Amino acid sequence: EVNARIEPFLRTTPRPLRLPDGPPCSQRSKFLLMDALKLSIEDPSHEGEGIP
Amino acid sequence: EVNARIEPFLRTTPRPLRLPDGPPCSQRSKFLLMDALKLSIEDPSHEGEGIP
Repeated sequence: EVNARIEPFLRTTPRPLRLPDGPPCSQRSKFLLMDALKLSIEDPSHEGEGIP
Repeated sequence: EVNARIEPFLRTTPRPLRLPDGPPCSQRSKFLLMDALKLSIEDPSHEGEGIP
C-alpha cells in the first residue's frame, strides 16, 4: 500500500481551476492606475532635481 | 543810436555752432544701453507678477 502508482495525465484529466464566490474584489494598490489624473506644467529652462 | 536795424539773414550769414574742446565726454546713463548684456530664461506656464 506504500507505493508511487502513476495516474497518467491525458488531454481529459485536467479540469479548469475553481475561482472563489463572494462579493466583488476591491482596488488595493497604493495609488490610482488607469483612473489617475494629473495637473501638468511644461518646465523647460530649469532642468534637473528641483523642489517638489 | 537807439534803433532795431535789421541785419538780413542770407544763405551765407549763419556759421556752424562751435562745440567745446577738452577730453572726450563720458557715459552718465544709470544702466548700460547698447553695451548691456542679459541672462534670459523662458518662463511660459507661470504668467503674471512673480518674484524678481
